[PDB]
Amino acid sequence: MLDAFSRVVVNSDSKAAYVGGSDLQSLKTFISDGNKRLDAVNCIVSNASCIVSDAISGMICENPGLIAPGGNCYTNRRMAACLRDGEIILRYVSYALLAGDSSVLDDRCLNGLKETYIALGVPTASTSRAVSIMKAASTAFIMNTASGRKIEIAAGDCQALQSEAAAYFDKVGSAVD
Amino acid sequence: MLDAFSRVVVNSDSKAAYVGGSDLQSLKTFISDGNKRLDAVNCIVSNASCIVSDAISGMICENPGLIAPGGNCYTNRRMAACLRDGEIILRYVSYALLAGDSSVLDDRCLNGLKETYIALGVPTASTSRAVSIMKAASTAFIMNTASGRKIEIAAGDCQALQSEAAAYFDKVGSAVD
Amino acid sequence: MLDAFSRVVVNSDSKAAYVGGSDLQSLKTFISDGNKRLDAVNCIVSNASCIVSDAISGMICENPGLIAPGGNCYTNRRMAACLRDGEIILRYVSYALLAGDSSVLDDRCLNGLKETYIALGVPTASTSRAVSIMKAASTAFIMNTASGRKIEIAAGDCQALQSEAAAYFDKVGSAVD
Amino acid sequence: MKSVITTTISAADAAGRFPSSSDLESIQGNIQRASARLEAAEKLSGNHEAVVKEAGDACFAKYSYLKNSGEAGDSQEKINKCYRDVDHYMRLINYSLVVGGTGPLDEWGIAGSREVYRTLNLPGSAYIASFTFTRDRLCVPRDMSSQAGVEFVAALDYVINSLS
Amino acid sequence: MKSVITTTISAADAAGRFPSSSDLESIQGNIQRASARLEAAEKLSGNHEAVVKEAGDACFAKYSYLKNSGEAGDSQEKINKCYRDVDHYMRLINYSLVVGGTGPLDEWGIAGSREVYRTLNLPGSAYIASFTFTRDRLCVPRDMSSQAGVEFVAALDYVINSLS
Amino acid sequence: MKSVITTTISAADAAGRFPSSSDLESIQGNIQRASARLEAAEKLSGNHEAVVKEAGDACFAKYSYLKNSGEAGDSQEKINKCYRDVDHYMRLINYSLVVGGTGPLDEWGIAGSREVYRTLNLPGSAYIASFTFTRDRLCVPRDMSSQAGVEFVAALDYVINSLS
Amino acid sequence: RTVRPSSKAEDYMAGSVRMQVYQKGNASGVYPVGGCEDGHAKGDADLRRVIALASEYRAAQQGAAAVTGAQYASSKMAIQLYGHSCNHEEGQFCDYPAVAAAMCRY
Amino acid sequence: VLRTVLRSPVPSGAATVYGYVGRGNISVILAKADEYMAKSVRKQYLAKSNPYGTFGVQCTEGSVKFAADFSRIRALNAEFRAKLGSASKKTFDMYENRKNAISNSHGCHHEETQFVGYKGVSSMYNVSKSEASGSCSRYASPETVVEAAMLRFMDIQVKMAANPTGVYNISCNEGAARGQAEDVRVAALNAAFRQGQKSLGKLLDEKYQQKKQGYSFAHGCNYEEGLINKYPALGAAFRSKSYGY
Ligand SMILES: *[C@@H](C)C1=C(C)C(=O)N[C@H]1Cc1[nH]c(/C=C2\N=C(C[C@H]3NC(=O)C(CC)=C3C)C(C)=C2CCC(=O)O)c(CCC(=O)O)c1C
Ligand SMILES: *[C@H](C)[C@H]1/C(=C/C2=NC(=C\c3[nH]c(C[C@H]4NC(=O)C(C=C)=C4C)c(C)c3CCC(=O)O)/C(CCC(=O)O)=C2C)NC(=O)[C@@H]1C
Ligand SMILES: C=CC1=C(C)[C@@H](Cc2[nH]c(/C=C3N=C(/C=C4\NC(=O)[C@H](C)[C@H]4CC)C(C)=C\3CCC(=O)O)c(CCC(=O)O)c2C)NC1=O
Ligand SMILES: C=CC1=C(C)[C@@H](Cc2[nH]c(/C=C3N=C(/C=C4\NC(=O)[C@H](C)[C@H]4CC)C(C)=C\3CCC(=O)O)c(CCC(=O)O)c2C)NC1=O
Ligand SMILES: C=CC1=C(C)[C@@H](Cc2[nH]c(/C=C3N=C(/C=C4\NC(=O)[C@H](C)[C@H]4CC)C(C)=C\3CCC(=O)O)c(CCC(=O)O)c2C)NC1=O
Ligand SMILES: C=CC1=C(C)[C@@H](Cc2[nH]c(/C=C3N=C(/C=C4\NC(=O)[C@H](C)[C@H]4CC)C(C)=C\3CCC(=O)O)c(CCC(=O)O)c2C)NC1=O
Ligand SMILES: C=CC1=C(C)[C@@H](Cc2[nH]c(/C=C3N=C(/C=C4\NC(=O)[C@H](C)[C@H]4CC)C(C)=C\3CCC(=O)O)c(CCC(=O)O)c2C)NC1=O
Ligand SMILES: C=CC1=C(C)[C@@H](Cc2[nH]c(/C=C3N=C(/C=C4\NC(=O)[C@H](C)[C@H]4CC)C(C)=C\3CCC(=O)O)c(CCC(=O)O)c2C)NC1=O
Ligand SMILES: C=CC1=C(C)[C@@H](Cc2[nH]c(/C=C3N=C(/C=C4\NC(=O)[C@H](C)[C@H]4CC)C(C)=C\3CCC(=O)O)c(CCC(=O)O)c2C)NC1=O
Ligand SMILES: C=CC1=C(C)[C@@H](Cc2[nH]c(/C=C3N=C(/C=C4\NC(=O)[C@H](C)[C@H]4CC)C(C)=C\3CCC(=O)O)c(CCC(=O)O)c2C)NC1=O
Ligand SMILES: CCC1=C(C)/C(=C\C2=NC(=C\c3[nH]c(CC4NC(=O)C(C)=C4CC)c(C)c3CCC(=O)O)/C(CCC(=O)O)=C2C)NC1=O
Ligand SMILES: CCC1=C(C)/C(=C\C2=NC(=C\c3[nH]c(C[C@H]4NC(=O)C(C)=C4CC)c(C)c3CCC(=O)O)/C(CCC(=O)O)=C2C)NC1=O
Ligand SMILES: CCC1=C(C)[C@@H](CC2=N/C(=C\c3[nH]c(C[C@@H]4NC(=O)C(C)=C4CC)c(C)c3CCC(=O)O)C(CCC(=O)O)=C2C)NC1=O
Ligand SMILES: CCC1=C(C)[C@@H](CC2=N/C(=C\c3[nH]c(C[C@@H]4NC(=O)C(C)=C4CC)c(C)c3CCC(=O)O)C(CCC(=O)O)=C2C)NC1=O
Repeated sequence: MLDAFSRVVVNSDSKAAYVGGSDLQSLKTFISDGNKRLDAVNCIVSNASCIVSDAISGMICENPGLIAPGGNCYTNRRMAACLRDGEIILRYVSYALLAGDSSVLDDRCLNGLKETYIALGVPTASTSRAVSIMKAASTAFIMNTASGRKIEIAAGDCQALQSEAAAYFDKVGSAVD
Repeated sequence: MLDAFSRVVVNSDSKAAYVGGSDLQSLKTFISDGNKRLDAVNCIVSNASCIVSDAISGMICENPGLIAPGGNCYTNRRMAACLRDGEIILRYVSYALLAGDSSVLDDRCLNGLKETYIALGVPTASTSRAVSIMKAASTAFIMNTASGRKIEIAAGDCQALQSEAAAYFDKVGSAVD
Repeated sequence: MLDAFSRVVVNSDSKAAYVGGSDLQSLKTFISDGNKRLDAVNCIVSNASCIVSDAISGMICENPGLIAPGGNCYTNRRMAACLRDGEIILRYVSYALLAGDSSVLDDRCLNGLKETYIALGVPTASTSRAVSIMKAASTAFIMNTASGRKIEIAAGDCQALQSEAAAYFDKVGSAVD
Repeated sequence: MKSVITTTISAADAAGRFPSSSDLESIQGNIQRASARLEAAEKLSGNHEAVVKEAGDACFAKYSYLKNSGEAGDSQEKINKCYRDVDHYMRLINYSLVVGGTGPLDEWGIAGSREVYRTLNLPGSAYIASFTFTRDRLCVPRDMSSQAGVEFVAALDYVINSLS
Repeated sequence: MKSVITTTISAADAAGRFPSSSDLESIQGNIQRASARLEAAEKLSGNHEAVVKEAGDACFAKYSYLKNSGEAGDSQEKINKCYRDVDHYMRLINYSLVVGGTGPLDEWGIAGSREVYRTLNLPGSAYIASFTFTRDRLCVPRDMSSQAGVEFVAALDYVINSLS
Repeated sequence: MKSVITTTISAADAAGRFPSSSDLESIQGNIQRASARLEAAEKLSGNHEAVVKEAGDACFAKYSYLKNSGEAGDSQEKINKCYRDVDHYMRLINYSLVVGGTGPLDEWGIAGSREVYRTLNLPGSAYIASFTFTRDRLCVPRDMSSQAGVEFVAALDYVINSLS
Repeated sequence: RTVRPSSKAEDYMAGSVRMQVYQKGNASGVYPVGGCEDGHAKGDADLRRVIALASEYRAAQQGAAAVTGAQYASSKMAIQLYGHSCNHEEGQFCDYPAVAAAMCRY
Repeated sequence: VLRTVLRSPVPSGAATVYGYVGRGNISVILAKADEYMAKSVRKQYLAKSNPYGTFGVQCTEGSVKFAADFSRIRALNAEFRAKLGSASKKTFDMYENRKNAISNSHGCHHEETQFVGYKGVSSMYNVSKSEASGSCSRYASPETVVEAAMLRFMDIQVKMAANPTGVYNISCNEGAARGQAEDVRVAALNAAFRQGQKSLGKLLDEKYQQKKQGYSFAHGCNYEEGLINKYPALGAAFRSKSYGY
């Protein structure tokens, strides 16, 4: 776990000098951005449960072999483990949104999950499909273009931050496969 | 690779004595059986490809998540590797039928199959389902009770031998899981 | 574990209604105060180790029976335990300064301390003397009337808050006895 | 209780440290967000009655089968209970709103609510109909300030996302 | 590293919760206190050389016996070490000043410095003479803004109060 | 081990085919020749003791210089070793006779025997005197059936023609 | 702490089990008096880190006999306490013993 | 969220693909046994290439005054390319190396058990057998126009058997950096001329031996074995599929 700040500081420590203005200017873009990231995290963390439910239900909708006997979603046990895994994924993504760096996501969740799912026989393609659906649903919430729930926000441009969030979900989906 | 003969001889070598009438008596049951095993092997080896086709087709039929995109049967290449794997499984099973002992099946096919399928992400429960369908189809041909093809044979009792072949399929299905 | 806010809320919950404007008005006095509490806690927490050294040294100075053999400060080990206990007391006092309520002080430090010192034979009057000296030293820092170190602060009155901190140290000194 | 101050205090107590500038900074955020939330708390203490009345009335407007004589809410005392239950919820939204964070709303209302509501045959979708009715009847400028309203939104959504 | 957002995310991660409004108010305080201490960070990266020079020169101005031939700093290379060591310290004050909190300054400089300095016969009172010299030479209005200055004071005091 | 069914299954495995009618005819010849050499196996398990005893006794009846004080067979323990070695040989003839082929007799007895016998000063002509003594004492009708006897002859000759 | 897993999979599984135990203990965000508590007085946390890593090294150096006995023991014991004729968890205890050792939870 | 703070275990894909991981912490032991055991096979066959004690013509390794070190750099990079494989390539290599080790075992039960038991050990057996015997593609020498021609044709059909796709895989990889190619070209030419300078009976038993590898790869075809009786370099041209190339 390293935020934006600690990332700049560690890079300056490897460079072995003081941080300087340049890095401080990019940091002023982060802090000067601020409550766009705050309102964004408020949006994803608001509609969290519902994102996870819709995404995994859609994932079972694309291929009904999971809920077919012998599939990895065939029981209540397996379905519950499925739902909590999608929830934990969304959780760490939101952590990485407030953090501004993916250090927490890389260390605490990503590092050793692929081998683990392979050892347990979780199908990875299905997981990346679910990560993709959570990606689209979460970017649609974060841009407030969700067609069901559309709340009042102070207007402006926050596409760059949506690009950041898309990058973290692409990191997870690239990692699980 | 050890047949029933080599198994009796290895057991007598671990016992560190001569052969003896008991082990020779079980060997006289083997030799006295003989052409029941010959005709059995002729039956399964005759209808082998058709067994593989039916069993894999049924396996895709129980859960269509395989053929769903993201499933391990969604392509012609993955399906071809599927068909040749079922075929080679049945090939080593027929080897274990001529042999009378599962040594060839344990060494040449079983030793590192689970790890292979885990490394490739092959769903193990679907493989055990395919081995189960090949079990029932192979016992149905071996008893000549198949409802499509029923060829003329010299009459008798071959239940023991069916029990042996069922034991081999249960060994494979227990191994893949 | 309850701050100002949680104390208002718990009192309204025993009253079994909503919070209202009166309790919120007292809370607006708290929030409207704000950075005086911040600067206060910054002052005590800045010179904290120095305060513990001076207070415990003064405590040994008034009655040299503690450093006399048979006294509880007679050894390096027991002097060390004495100094860390003065430090921990000051730690929880600072926590009660940020909290605004003595809930953290009552639960996390005060709960079982008199019995513990009775069980160890620590003299309680000596402890109340050390808490008194930490009181005087800490109020002198918090008013910035310290005889050695006098740092720049935006001008104003912080006497209320010093009365709060004096209340906490009198709570600790009354508790240890 | 889960709050910014408690977290800063808890973190420092678990670490064994004096409170450095990080908790002070965290506290600064508390004293800066405070006014927006407390205004919303004032207005919630203003009109909670009409909030509960429209909430429960729209709740049975959606789900009529509850006043049928199977399902639970089929007597005047239990409609008083349903109305009463909501009033607890709005009062907890006022409590958590004044506190800052989800502390009292979690530890009084949410923790172990699953066993109780699953035991006493109580559907969550009725509650969610109530909360979402209030959230759709909400407003941008006319009753409240917009920014504080966002805080209110968050808390109400948390209740929904803690319930199902 | 100890900081605002790492404390809050760490606490939410240990608890297994989503980041609620409490962490949002914490990072609110972070993004509001930011500009001040980053200004102080800019000026520290400005004139660190004269800071180290006056620090070490006043350090040996107080303690002359170090350049005597017992005590360690009695060669030009070891006075370069003393000066070099201070430079580390000011750079970690810059790092922790940028981060917010005492994270990098604690985990790089303070943690286990007791065994090193107590092992290598290094007196802490020399360091403290240097830092208190810089803290007394600091300023209210003339070089910096007062508010940011307070942040700098905090970090420097922490170093002193983490030493002895 | 080298045998009929292992040669055919090994060939089908190296070829990657199902076992066709050719392997079926091979194991047909195995199950037709089987009863004869298993009868010879029964009689070998019958009287192996006097086979080893007359084998070794005639072996030292031919070669007396082994019990001379130079060579290995000059002590009672090593004559026990010589008899014991011959017992292992007759047991390997029984094993390979049961199997069918020369598999266990090759891989247990013949493989690496040259380095051991050449190393430990062991003459092969003594073994060949023993085996040829048993082969000359064999019989046509009295103990065995003639055809199975031929199988025994084959195995014993193989030993001699694998030895020198 | 004594048991060391023999795979990347048992690292992540074992880690996850431990996390889930401590999260089952304490739902609320505030830390609870007692518990882990590395810090009592300043300078404690670093010694905690050092004693922890040293005990990890001695946990690493152990013999074959000790390791195998610890794995059987941890599998059985954690089954007897936390696996109630439930083939999933009985399987994932007998499969990976370090997860079971995380399941001891005492 | 990893359980072990210090020296957390990281078994290699090869270690995991195999059954080496175990309860006893064998993975250290089995992995080590394989490495030591594998060298043993290589040193045995290197003992068979030079009975007399002086290094043969085969082991020359370099004519230019610094080309030996170049071969050392190239050998380690080739092992690194062997390590960068995917899952399916690893299981494909372990099964085909397994079956080829068993077909070269000539029915010895003991050896077959130790090839299934130690998959890593078998692969170096295949390679080192084919290098010691002399029945390998590098040691092919055409002796008519038609041998040279059919090694071109046969070679091309083998490379089409290995890469059906247009993408060149990891297995080919002539160079690592700049200037690698010309040096590999130099040493590759020096190998062929070096083969020209062998002794006589070595070349004769190499011919017979390449025919023997031709019979096995050919398996049951009168046609193919007829051609191997016509031209013996084709048996050297039967690479295994566990090479790419
Ligand atoms: C107990 C299981 C804990 C839970 C639950 C939790 O969320 N975190 C645990 C308690 C906790 N620990 C700290 C602070 C530190 N802990 C340290 C020890 C580790 N650091 C190491 O390098 C090693 C060896 C590899 C260990 C064992 C150290 C050091 C610190 C920081 C010390 C300092 O001076 O600040 C904290 C506070 C930080 C946080 O997580 O918010 C907590 C709650
Ligand atoms: C209204 C939308 C429901 C329903 C409500 C009923 N609730 C009943 C019982 C009950 N409700 C709660 C939750 C409540 N108590 C609290 O202390 C708090 C928060 C602090 C809440 C939110 C509890 C704990 C209980 C049990 C104790 C009690 O009886 O009060 C209830 C009685 C059920 C029965 O006895 O059968 C009803 C009817 N009524 C409905 O029609 C809808 C579904
Ligand atoms: C503690 C909680 C907390 C929040 C939830 C935020 C909420 C918030 N957002 C903004 C402010 C803003 N918020 C956004 C965000 C948006 N951009 C869009 O395209 C979308 C509609 C939306 C993201 C989904 C933008 C663009 C601004 C700046 C608006 C402007 O200046 O025009 C402001 C005014 C101050 C500022 O400029 O930062 C506030 C209070 N702040 C807080 O303190
Ligand atoms: C090389 C090829 C080859 C064959 C094709 C078989 C053919 C064959 N089978 C039998 C003989 C036999 N074959 C069988 C087989 C069975 N009978 C049943 O009723 C079952 C359905 C079926 C097993 C699945 C049986 C039971 C006999 C003995 C009695 C009989 O004639 O049915 C015989 C007579 C000799 C004997 O008793 O063994 C022959 C030549 N043998 C060979 O060597
Ligand atoms: C996170 C770290 C942090 C700090 C270090 C403080 C720093 C700080 N203090 C004040 C502001 C203040 N700070 C104090 C404090 C006091 N003045 C006195 O004369 C007393 C001696 C002393 C209490 C012991 C006072 C009284 C003010 C308001 C007026 C002033 O500037 O003095 C302000 C301006 C905003 C305000 O009015 O609150 C700031 C930024 N705030 C923070 O958030
Ligand atoms: C990055 C942060 C940073 C700082 C905070 C300053 C700190 C600082 N101040 C001085 C130096 C100085 N600072 C002061 C200031 C003072 N005059 C007084 O009457 C008051 C006591 C006090 C203001 C409140 C003076 C007078 C000097 C010159 C001292 C001298 O030459 O005698 C020096 C030595 C170099 C110089 O001469 O400029 C340094 C490093 N410099 C930095 O680079
Ligand atoms: C990241 C932060 C960081 C630091 C703060 C330093 C701290 C530090 N100083 C020394 C080492 C040293 N530090 C000093 C300094 C001193 N000379 C004196 O006369 C004074 C008492 C004092 C300056 C005020 C000296 C002289 C040595 C060498 C000591 C010796 O070898 O005898 C060492 C041992 C390694 C070395 O020899 O360099 C370390 C870790 N190093 C770091 O990595
Ligand atoms: C599985 C089959 C099998 C065998 C056939 C034997 C073969 C065999 N014999 C010996 C070893 C021996 N064998 C003999 C036998 C001889 N004494 C003589 O006078 C005669 C020449 C000859 C009997 C005809 C002797 C004397 C030794 C010991 C030699 C010595 O130590 O000098 C050894 C070395 C190990 C040992 O000392 O026992 C072996 C492998 N062992 C086996 O495991
Ligand atoms: C990496 C491997 C790994 C496992 C094997 C599990 C093992 C496991 N199960 C539970 C927890 C649980 N496990 C079960 C399961 C059971 N329900 C029953 O009726 C049966 C007896 C049994 C299924 C056969 C239940 C019900 C709980 C929750 C128990 C409770 O909260 O009361 C917990 C505590 C955390 C939690 O609540 O999830 C853990 C660590 N977790 C892991 O990380
Ligand atoms: C220049 C000389 C020259 C040759 C001699 C051949 C030799 C040869 N045959 C095959 C390939 C093949 N060769 C055969 C032939 C056989 N089918 C059987 O039933 C019998 C055992 C055998 C005939 C007697 C088959 C079936 C294949 C394809 C094998 C497969 O894909 O499974 C391949 C691999 C490329 C391919 O698929 O075509 C090559 C190099 N090619 C050459 O370029
Ligand atoms: C013809 C047998 C054969 C060989 C030699 C083969 C692979 C192969 N071994 C090769 C090399 C190679 N292999 C060896 C080992 C070797 N040579 C011998 O004469 C003996 C008895 C050896 C050990 C069994 C050497 C000395 C070399 C030359 C030095 C070097 O290049 O490292 C090459 C060339 C490029 C490369 O390094 O990959 C190749 C392509 N594949 C085969 O079928
Ligand atoms: C009879 C009990 C017993 C004990 C306590 C023992 C060894 C032992 N474990 C010890 C420590 C120790 N052991 C544990 C073990 C532990 N952790 C767990 O999660 C569980 C379930 C544990 C029980 C095995 C902890 C938490 C600690 C405290 C942390 C620490 O102090 O490092 C100690 C104290 C000194 C040390 O750190 O080594 C000792 C002496 N050997 C024993 O047989
Ligand atoms: C029949 C099996 C099945 C499903 C289940 C859905 C699942 C689903 N939701 C999507 C995507 C999706 N889902 C939601 C969330 C959702 N919409 C809302 O307005 C509210 C309130 C929601 C929670 C209740 C949003 C907001 C989107 C983005 C598209 C949009 O603007 O609505 C997408 C598009 C994925 C992509 O873009 O790659 C899919 C596949 N689709 C199926 O075929
Ligand atoms: C002989 C044994 C002995 C001691 C040791 C001292 C210890 C001591 N310091 C005090 C109190 C005290 N101490 C300091 C801190 C101190 N002063 C400074 O200006 C600087 C820079 C300091 C650290 C170096 C301050 C600031 C006060 C408050 C009084 C004041 O304004 O100086 C008090 C008064 C306590 C009270 O008010 O109840 C005592 C007893 N007294 C003794 O009899």
